[PDB]
Amino acid sequence: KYYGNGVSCNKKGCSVDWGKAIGIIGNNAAANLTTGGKAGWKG
Repeated sequence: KYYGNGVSCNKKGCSVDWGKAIGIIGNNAAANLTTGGKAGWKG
């Protein structure tokens, strides 16, 4: 599985680096708080 935040897993095992992804979410939500931008998301 590949989420897209630095994750790796095929057969041997997984090693999702749960450290950098957290920094990407903080900004993602920050855009919803400021409400200063448009977006055609699914919703």
